[PDB]
Amino acid sequence: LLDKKWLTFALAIYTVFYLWVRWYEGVYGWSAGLDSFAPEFETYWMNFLYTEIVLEIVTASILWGYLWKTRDRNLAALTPREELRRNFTHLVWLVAYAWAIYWGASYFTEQDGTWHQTIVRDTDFTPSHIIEFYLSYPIYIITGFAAFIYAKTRLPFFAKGISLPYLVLVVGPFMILPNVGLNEWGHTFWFMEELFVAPLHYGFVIFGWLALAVMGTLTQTFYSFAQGGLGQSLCE
Amino acid sequence: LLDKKWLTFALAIYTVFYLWVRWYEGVYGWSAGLDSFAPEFETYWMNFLYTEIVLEIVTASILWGYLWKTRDRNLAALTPREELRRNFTHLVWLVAYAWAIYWGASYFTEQDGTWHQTIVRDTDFTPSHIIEFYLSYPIYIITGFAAFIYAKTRLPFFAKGISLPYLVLVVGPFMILPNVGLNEWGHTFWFMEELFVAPLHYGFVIFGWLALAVMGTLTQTFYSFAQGGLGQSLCE
Amino acid sequence: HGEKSQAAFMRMRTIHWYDLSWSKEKVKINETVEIKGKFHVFEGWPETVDEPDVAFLNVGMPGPVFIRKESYIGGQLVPRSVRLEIGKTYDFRVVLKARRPGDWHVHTMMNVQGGGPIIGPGKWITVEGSMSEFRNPVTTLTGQTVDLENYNEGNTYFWHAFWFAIGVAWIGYWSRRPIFIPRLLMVDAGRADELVSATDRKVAMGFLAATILIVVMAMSSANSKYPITIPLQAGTMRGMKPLELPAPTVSVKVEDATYRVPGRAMRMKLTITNHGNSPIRLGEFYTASVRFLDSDVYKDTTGYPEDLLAEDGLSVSDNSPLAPGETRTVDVTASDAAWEVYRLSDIIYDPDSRFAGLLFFFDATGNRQVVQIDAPLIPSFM
Amino acid sequence: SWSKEKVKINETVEIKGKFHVFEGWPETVDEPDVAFLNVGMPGPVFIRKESY
Amino acid sequence: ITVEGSMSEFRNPVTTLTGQTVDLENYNEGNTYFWHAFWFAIGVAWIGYWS
Amino acid sequence: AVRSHAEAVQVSRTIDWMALFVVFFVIVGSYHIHAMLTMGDWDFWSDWKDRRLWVTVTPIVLVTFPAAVQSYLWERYRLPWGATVCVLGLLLGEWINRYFNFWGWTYFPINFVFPASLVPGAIILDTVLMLSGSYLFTAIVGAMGWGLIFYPGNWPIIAPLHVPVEYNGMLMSIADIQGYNYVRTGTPEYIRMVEKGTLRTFGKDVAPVSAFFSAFMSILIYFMWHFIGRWFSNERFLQST
Amino acid sequence: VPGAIILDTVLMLSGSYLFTAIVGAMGWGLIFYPGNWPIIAPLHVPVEYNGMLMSIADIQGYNYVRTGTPEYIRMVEKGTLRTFGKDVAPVSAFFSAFMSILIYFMWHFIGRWFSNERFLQST
Ligand SMILES: CCCCCCCCCCCC(=O)OC[C@H](COP(=O)(O)OCC[N+](C)(C)C)OC(=O)CCCCCCCCCCC
Ligand SMILES: CCCCCCCCCCCC(=O)OC[C@H](COP(=O)(O)OCC[N+](C)(C)C)OC(=O)CCCCCCCCCCC
Ligand SMILES: CCCCCCCCCCCC(=O)OC[C@H](COP(=O)(O)OCC[N+](C)(C)C)OC(=O)CCCCCCCCCCC
Ligand SMILES: CCCCCCCCCCCC(=O)OC[C@H](COP(=O)(O)OCC[N+](C)(C)C)OC(=O)CCCCCCCCCCC
Ligand SMILES: CCCCCCCCCCCC(=O)OC[C@H](COP(=O)(O)OCC[N+](C)(C)C)OC(=O)CCCCCCCCCCC
Ligand SMILES: CCCCCCCCCCCC(=O)OC[C@H](COP(=O)(O)OCC[N+](C)(C)C)OC(=O)CCCCCCCCCCC
Ligand SMILES: CCCCCCCCCCCC(=O)OC[C@H](COP(=O)(O)OCC[N+](C)(C)C)OC(=O)CCCCCCCCCCC
Ligand SMILES: CCCCCCCCCCCC(=O)OC[C@H](COP(=O)(O)OCC[N+](C)(C)C)OC(=O)CCCCCCCCCCC
Ligand SMILES: CCCCCCCCCC(=O)OC[C@H](COP(=O)(O)OCC[N+](C)(C)C)OC(=O)CCCCCCCCC
Ligand SMILES: CCCCCCCCCC(=O)OC[C@H](COP(=O)(O)OCC[N+](C)(C)C)OC(=O)CCCCCCCCC
Ligand SMILES: CCCCCCCCCC(=O)OC[C@H](COP(=O)(O)OCC[N+](C)(C)C)OC(=O)CCCCCCCCC
Ligand SMILES: CCCCCCCCCC(=O)OC[C@H](COP(=O)(O)OCC[N+](C)(C)C)OC(=O)CCCCCCCCC
Ligand SMILES: CCCCCC(=O)OC[C@H](COP(=O)(O)OCC[N+](C)(C)C)OC(=O)CCCCC
Ligand SMILES: CCCCCC(=O)OC[C@H](COP(=O)(O)OCC[N+](C)(C)C)OC(=O)CCCCC
Ligand SMILES: CCCCCC(=O)OC[C@H](COP(=O)(O)OCC[N+](C)(C)C)OC(=O)CCCCC
Ligand SMILES: CCCCCC(=O)OC[C@H](COP(=O)(O)OCC[N+](C)(C)C)OC(=O)CCCCC
Ligand SMILES: CCCCCCCCCC
Ligand SMILES: CCCCCCCCCC
Ligand SMILES: [Cu+2]
Ligand SMILES: [Cu+2]
Ligand SMILES: [Cu+2]
Ligand SMILES: [Cu+2]
Ligand SMILES: [Cu+2]
Repeated sequence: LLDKKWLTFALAIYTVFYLWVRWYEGVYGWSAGLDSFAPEFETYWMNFLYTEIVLEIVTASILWGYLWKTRDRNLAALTPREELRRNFTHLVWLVAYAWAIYWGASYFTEQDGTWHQTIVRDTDFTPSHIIEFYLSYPIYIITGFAAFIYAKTRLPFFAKGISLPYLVLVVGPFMILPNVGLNEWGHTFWFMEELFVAPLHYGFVIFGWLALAVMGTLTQTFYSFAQGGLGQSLCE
Repeated sequence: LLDKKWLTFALAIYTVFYLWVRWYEGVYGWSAGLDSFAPEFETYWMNFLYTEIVLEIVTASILWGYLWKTRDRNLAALTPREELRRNFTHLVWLVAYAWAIYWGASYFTEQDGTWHQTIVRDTDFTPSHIIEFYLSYPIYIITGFAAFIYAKTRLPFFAKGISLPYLVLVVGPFMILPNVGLNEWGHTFWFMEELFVAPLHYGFVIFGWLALAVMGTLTQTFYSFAQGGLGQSLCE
Repeated sequence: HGEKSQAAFMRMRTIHWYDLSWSKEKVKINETVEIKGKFHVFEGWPETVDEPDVAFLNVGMPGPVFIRKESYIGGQLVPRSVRLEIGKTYDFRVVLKARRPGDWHVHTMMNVQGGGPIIGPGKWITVEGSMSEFRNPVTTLTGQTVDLENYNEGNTYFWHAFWFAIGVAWIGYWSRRPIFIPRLLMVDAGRADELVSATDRKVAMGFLAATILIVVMAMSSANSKYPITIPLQAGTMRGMKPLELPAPTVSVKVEDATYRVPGRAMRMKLTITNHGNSPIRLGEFYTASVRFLDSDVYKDTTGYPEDLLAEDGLSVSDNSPLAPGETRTVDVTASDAAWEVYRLSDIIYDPDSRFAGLLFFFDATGNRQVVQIDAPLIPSFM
Repeated sequence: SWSKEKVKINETVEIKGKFHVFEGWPETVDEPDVAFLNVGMPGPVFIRKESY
Repeated sequence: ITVEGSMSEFRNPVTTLTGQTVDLENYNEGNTYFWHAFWFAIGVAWIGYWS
Repeated sequence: AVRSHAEAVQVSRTIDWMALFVVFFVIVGSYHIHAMLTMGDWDFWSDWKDRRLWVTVTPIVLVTFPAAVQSYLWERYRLPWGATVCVLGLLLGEWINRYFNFWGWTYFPINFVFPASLVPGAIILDTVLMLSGSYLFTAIVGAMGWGLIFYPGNWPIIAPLHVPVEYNGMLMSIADIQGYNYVRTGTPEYIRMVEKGTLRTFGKDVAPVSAFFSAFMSILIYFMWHFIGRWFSNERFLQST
Repeated sequence: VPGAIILDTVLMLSGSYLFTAIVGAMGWGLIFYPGNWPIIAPLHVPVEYNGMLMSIADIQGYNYVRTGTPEYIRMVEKGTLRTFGKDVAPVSAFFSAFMSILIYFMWHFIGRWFSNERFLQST
């Protein structure tokens, strides 16, 4: 069996959900979504914000908790074939994390940019903030935390210690979410200009660099893959 | 015997002297002390400055020199009970240093602050500079140097090498004293405003951080205490 | 749409837009709508806003639903940023060409180099037609007429696709062989020195040489075609000609100005002195895009946006004609739902409870005078 | 105006005239709030005795 | 300028828009003292519990 | 483990594809964040693609990620496409956003909101690292080439936008008219950080001087980010948090 | 004290220094203004003072003369064209919480260095 079709679902769920989100914001961007003080905004976007925050908290709690209670206690008595299967499942988790990172840190982030040269901001909760700051960033944070927890609880290589590159890869991109406080403060009191290269945005940049720990994470996963199931073939 | 009543004197001398100094500046702050070009200022505060500088130099020379000539040559032949007594004497020296550090770096420093929002400076030698820059800072410098010398000359643990945290704790807070050059330069040419958070004052801040080496110093003194007289009791 | 969120006091004292006019309310695709008016730069410019030494006459709209064909300050085109003088009055004109069908809230705005956007009144303009009909022709000094909607689009697409294909070819050439785990194990276990061997170096030399050669040849080809080019034109324009308004013959002193919390009205006591030689009557109070009118004195015929217009929102305790030379004190109430809809009542949240505005006085013959008032604005709770 | 075209060593040449500061001063140049009346020459082949 | 009298006689009354007249010399002094003392006591209680 | 040698090869190939996806899209996200918040405003607008600021700044801030990814990939696998994969990911993310949001959501024309081309510089950086495997030689020569080839690489795209036009009495290029016509409410004209001319500059020397300054600063930035990537490639297991 | 208590309890429970730097520093930054509100709220009562609106704290600063510190030196909120009246404090609090995360992370290692016990064999 080895790599199963959980990978197809992992790609497809993010793709379908974010295509629906993009359609939703393309329909309710103008026409209930330009004016933040209108009552139609309160039902089409503030409700979206509240619902997405509640669902994010509930989903994160359920997913991380389930992964933690179902952790493997007898890691020593794990066959190499089962370890290979678990390594492939962890690779699927990493694929889902990469897809979520793309959607959050590239697509919706530069989409907030398009909106920055068309409107004048009315609040910290513009239609694009609902989708980028409070939906896609939490989604990829949840996915990354889940991948880290899965590695730590199922893979013996990633057990017996917290991996530093994995911790950086999981937490640094998370740190962009509290870096939103810098964004709003850096737009209100500081730089009234809609400059997208202002130092007020370097907080995302600094913690966007921490995603380069994916390289250390990936060589760690390669070594975990090549523990018992290294071959043979490889190096022969 | 062990810890004797030198601790009471160590606290009391600083307390009484600084209460007298505070009374003196409360009496001669106004009324011979507002105008720096008046002749009453020259007899009530410039004379204070000269006398305190001379006494500080003489006291530092005498104290450090005496501590250095009376250094223990036969440190190897020291009984554990005598070592415990010397460790307690060093702890009394550290207590005196902490008290002097408080009086200098907190009390008279923020007292200079009160004066900064009541007068317009006439010189680098205002009544508060006499007391804060040229009395309390040298006093705590002398106390800290004396404590370091006592540790090095009486405690075998602090012998055979200069302790890095102790050296930082003794020298960094000293570095605030030459940093007064930054203060006057940073007030004359730079920032004419009486801002107490200006970058001109970060020189005190940077070397005020070095007093955090008290933690390394204190764990070193704890280990010196627990060399032969660790117990038993402790860890049992 | 960006107002109602800015500070009320800074909306009250930055720029006062008046005499606004919109040529059309409903347009077809490719048709033109012209927005005209005057704006006065307030003398009490807030310190938190940089002085308008570098300002841009912009348009508030949801993206390019219109294209800005022309914009004038004074009588001269201003495609770059301009320098404005505090206290001066300028007339402006913006010409828009309809591009996207729909109902759009069009604002006249001013961007200041160090203080952000100053949004003027917004008017709903309907655009009918199809976006496929929009054309943006332009004739160059080289004698060519191009459409700005699609000019250079194919060239941009081609070059980006070509370079993307080159990069993909490089990566794929290296990706035909196994990629990660065997190469990692070979580099770890002893020297690798086997994963990069000729003709890999020959292929890399070919890629490098071809890249440099293609860049040089493409630059030379793009210099033969389009032999005449100029750099991007930029630079703030000084010498904006302001309006030379006559000195008002009305002097108004705001003796105490208050407002109820909560409430939808603002109350002020004014001592109006009428100089000149004609009886005057207060007809309008403009504070921040909101016009409070006394219907007995003045009626709006310019199609001012209804939500910003209070036809009888201005009540004067004694609005009888003021004979020349006569001075009197009246209580003036500016009341409308706009005061709460546009969050003018949100001044209680501001760190500077001061207001500014324009009073319009009209005589019997109809000619009008603009006087500017500013005073502390004191909330009242009991 | 230039007082002389040919001078001997230690002799004086006087340069006079008017200059108008343009109203449309370019934004990339700071306004002449701090300006110095200098002389363009290849080093001190002349010495500036006075300038008004 | 010579000032005669006692500092204890000085008053700085002010009427607020909420309809209250207060003396700026001592207004809010007790509230400030109480809150600072309360939080200081909480911190001291934490440290003493561990001490 | 694996049953046979063939199964191990198949497993390694599957791992290759999945890990390539992971590397590519994590790089896309992080690199796009860094780029759009360090050079995004110039990259958004053709009337911002000038000869001084755009040319100077873009290669300097964009050579960061290629340096780190090269320092990892070449050192650990002898794979000479860290720069190319970084640049291709940045271009893919940029173009997706330009087409589906800048032109899709809002209706800014593509010929107005196209991004900058970076593949030639990435190719130079990768080939100069492969040949002469010295990282120092790459940081000096390949970074120089990356900085120098940026503007000539983009000239075939932006040259047609520099044709002069007589527009209502004022001289404007086509890119200037694009910026004037297609209204950006959030970004006025003064925000544009473009060459404005100085009393110490020459007209037909701006671009080469900016290109050489960008090449030198790219040497510096590559040197720093090579070691940044070295640190990010660590595999330590902290025994806590 | 409230922020200090949060920082200490969050470190004790869940002894992770990273968890402290993220959550406890967030709480330290966020609870500052609400912790001080019972003290400074009475000083924010509006007053009609000689025709101008002032809070009680403003009148204190106006009356009790500080020769060295004039009004302009005051670095206080003055309003901008990009700000909202009833959103200033929460935005500032969240910015302070994020920057406190950063500062806690840096100063944890600064304190680690200051806790060293090395004996340099000279000067
Ligand atoms: C990591 C955990 C993430 C948790 C958060 C996820 C956010 C989900 C969306 C929030 C919606 C909201 O809050 O808004 C609710 C909206 C408000 O629109 P309306 O006024 O009803 O108008 C009608 C709007 N139509 C035309 C879109 C119906 O309506 C709804 O009922 C529709 C919400 C459907 C969400 C489920 C489909 C997702 C795509 C399919 C692949 C997964
Ligand atoms: C329990 C789960 C559900 C609730 C989840 C929270 C949703 C938002 C609640 C808003 C409440 C309110 O009062 O609004 C917010 C009030 C202003 O209010 P306003 O001026 O009336 O806004 C009117 C305009 N609108 C209708 C669009 C809201 O201040 C603020 O701007 C706070 C801004 C904080 C910015 C930095 C946040 C960083 C987060 C970091 C995470 C790691
Ligand atoms: C680390 C080493 C530190 C060395 C420096 C220490 C500084 C000492 C003070 C300098 C005084 C000066 O210089 O001034 C001398 C002053 C000038 O005042 P006057 O004009 O005489 O008016 C009368 C002033 N009465 C009313 C204060 C007398 O008069 C004096 O004779 C009094 C100085 C007494 C100092 C000793 C008492 C200290 C407190 C008791 C616990 C120790
Ligand atoms: C031998 C032991 C006794 C002497 C000890 C020294 C006492 C001061 C002598 C002043 C002589 C003089 O000339 O005054 C000082 C002269 C100015 O003079 P003025 O303008 O006339 O001052 C008239 C006003 N008064 C009456 C108040 C003085 O320059 C200065 O401001 C020098 C300022 C230096 C500031 C930085 C010092 C940093 C020290 C760092 C230590 C580690
Ligand atoms: C491995 C490294 C490969 C580098 C490949 C370089 C391709 C050559 C491009 C020709 C430049 C040009 O033609 O002139 C300079 C033009 C600027 O022109 P403009 O101001 O826009 O004028 C507009 C009118 N046009 C269209 C006619 C230009 O472009 C540049 O500013 C880039 C300058 C970089 C060239 C540096 C090369 C020097 C050798 C390197 C030595 C160590
Ligand atoms: C390690 C250093 C090695 C140096 C190798 C130099 C190879 C030059 C290749 C030809 C380039 C060319 O001819 O083009 C250069 C273009 C000219 O640009 P233009 O005049 O604006 O317009 C285009 C005009 N054409 C169409 C006639 C070209 O760009 C430049 O301005 C850069 C010129 C300055 C280069 C300074 C290098 C200093 C090296 C010092 C060594 C000790
Ligand atoms: C472990 C963490 C504990 C944190 C405890 C927080 C206590 C709640 C305080 C209510 C705030 C308020 O009431 O509104 C905001 C007010 C500002 O109001 P103002 O502008 O001064 O208006 C003056 C008029 N007043 C008196 C009515 C206000 O205070 C603040 O700016 C602090 C905002 C921080 C709140 C963030 C909480 C969000 C949850 C944290 C998620 C990760
Ligand atoms: C890791 C992130 C977890 C988030 C947990 C959120 C819990 C909220 C608790 C209630 C707070 C409250 O109700 O108060 C919030 C106050 C409102 O302030 P106000 O409107 O100025 O005045 C007081 C008005 N009252 C009296 C009605 C409260 O402060 C703020 O403006 C902060 C609001 C923005 C919060 C943004 C959080 C984004 C999280 C994203 C998750 C994916
Ligand atoms: C003193 C500084 C002057 C410049 C020299 C810096 C290059 C140093 C790089 C280095 O450390 O050596 C790595 C390789 C080693 O390969 P070798 O096995 O030595 O190959 C020798 C045959 N060759 C000439 C085709 C290369 O050798 C190479 O790197 C390639 C050597 C050929 C020079 C041209 C390569 C660069 C192309 C742009
Ligand atoms: C923005 C800057 C980039 C962040 C990179 C900084 C990383 C610093 C390295 C580090 O975290 O050291 C961990 C030690 C705790 O050590 P231990 O948990 O004892 O691990 C034993 C092995 N080790 C000592 C080598 C770690 O020190 C500790 O007390 C644990 C703290 C670990 C936090 C690191 C997570 C960084 C995520 C942002
Ligand atoms: C993936 C990130 C999600 C958040 C989790 C971060 C916490 C990690 C801290 C850590 O490394 O572990 C330290 C302690 C270990 O104690 P244990 O002996 O595991 O106690 C388990 C029982 N308990 C649930 C009551 C804790 O365990 C704890 O730190 C406390 C665990 C309980 C969570 C709530 C504590 C924080 C209160 C604010
Ligand atoms: C404001 C910045 C904070 C200051 C912290 C910097 C401390 C730097 C560490 C240091 O001082 O190194 C000492 C060496 C001399 O070594 P040695 O005296 O041979 O000691 C042998 C053991 N050891 C090499 C590990 C020290 O290097 C030397 O040459 C001796 C210089 C020692 C000066 C340190 C005192 C710092 C007080 C401000
Ligand atoms: C790898 C990221 C793909 C992002 C594609 C995207 O944003 O799609 C939205 C856009 C919307 O434009 P359009 O297709 O015309 O449909 C408009 C529907 N709304 C307005 C809701 C987006 O086009 C599509 O939906 C094409 C489907 C691509 C599947 C990978
Ligand atoms: C790593 C490079 C950081 C350089 C910072 C920078 O470009 O700041 C520009 C800004 C100059 O302000 P300016 O660009 O004129 O802003 C114009 C718009 N307003 C006036 C609203 C802010 O300077 C500051 O205010 C200090 C920045 C401290 C950085 C740690
Ligand atoms: C832990 C630091 C204590 C600082 C106390 C202080 O500065 O005391 C001076 C102040 C002066 O005010 P007061 O007591 O009214 O006496 C005024 C005398 N002068 C004006 C000379 C200070 O009050 C006292 O002398 C009280 C004694 C406290 C002993 C620990
Ligand atoms: C660690 C943060 C340091 C930030 C420095 C700072 O706040 O400086 C403000 C000052 C701006 O001067 P400003 O606050 O306007 O001073 C007004 C009063 N005068 C004009 C008399 C100085 O900038 C400088 O002159 C350069 C500081 C270099 C720091 C290494
Ligand atoms: C500014 C670049 C510094 C990069 C840090 C690398 C540290 C490596 C230690 C193993
Ligand atoms: C900016 C924080 C750096 C702290 C230095 C700690 C060094 C520890 C080496 C043992
Ligand atoms: Cu945004
Ligand atoms: Cu002082
Ligand atoms: Cu609008
Ligand atoms: Cu006006
Ligand atoms: Cu002239």
